[PDB]
Amino acid sequence: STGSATTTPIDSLDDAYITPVQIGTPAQTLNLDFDTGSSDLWVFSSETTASEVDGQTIYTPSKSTTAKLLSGATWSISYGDGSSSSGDVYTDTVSVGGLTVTGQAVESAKKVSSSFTEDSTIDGLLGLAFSTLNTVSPTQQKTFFDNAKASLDSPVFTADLGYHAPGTYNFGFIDTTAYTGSITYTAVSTKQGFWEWTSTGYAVGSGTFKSTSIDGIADTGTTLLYLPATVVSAYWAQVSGAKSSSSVGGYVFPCSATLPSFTFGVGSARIVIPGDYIDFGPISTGSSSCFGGIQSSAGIGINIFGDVALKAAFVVFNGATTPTLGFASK
Repeated sequence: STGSATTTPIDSLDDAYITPVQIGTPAQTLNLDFDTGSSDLWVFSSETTASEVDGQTIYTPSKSTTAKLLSGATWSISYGDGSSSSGDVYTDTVSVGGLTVTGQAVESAKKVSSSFTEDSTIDGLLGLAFSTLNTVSPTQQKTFFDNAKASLDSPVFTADLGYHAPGTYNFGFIDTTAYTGSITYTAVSTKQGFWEWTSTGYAVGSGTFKSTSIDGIADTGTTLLYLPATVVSAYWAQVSGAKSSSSVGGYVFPCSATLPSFTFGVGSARIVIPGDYIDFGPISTGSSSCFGGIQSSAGIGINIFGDVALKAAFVVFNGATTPTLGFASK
């Protein structure tokens, strides 16, 4: 089997992407944030504290003939941005782009933090990291991908995120029309539960390539590109007037600037992030100070190849016995 679903930016900045997901019988379609940096499929629901729902579409298990309470199971998760959610668990039928999993753990939110409430366009998350990170207790549950894997034509999914435009998540096949050149595959460590890999280096604009190992995670659930402070400093030094602002919480730059591209290495291959991808606009409405899309990972504890990086590529998440990551230009 295979699946193929369109993923759409939630706003004009590509802050995140939502993908429609069918849950239950009859189908209830929710727009979820596919997140290769976590491993819980959780949704706004009929159980979510009413004051914490503001425009989201909710899952109502009582209206699904295939929903079953997973008795005793609870979940609780906190993300790198400080947001969180928690609740109980149902199993139900879940379909993504024509691909169907029966008995999928659907984690029903009783509580969500303000960040989730304030984002009316995101009805929940669908985790695509390794199942070892799943927070369901006392019985850890599998991701949608893990559950689907054996049924897939090939044990892979691919992320093809658009710049200011829709893109695609495919499951079970590699669309050879969706990228240019060849796919370069690179080793993955699952030791922390992430799609963790080592970039071979970087370049700033038309500058010379610096060979240096950068350990990081491929994370579709993170907006920006977070890299070591040395790297990020070298990038923003090429932008006149750019500076790190503790009051804003990162590098800002004059909105009148032209941003240089940023290149990262995948083995001997190179992925180029156009400068426009690194522009996240005025820090506040009407400001002439603009927020940068490349930020320091210092104090995160890990480097994150988030959407800014990943949307410049066609990315293969290979869940074979020995997982790997593939990157192609597009």
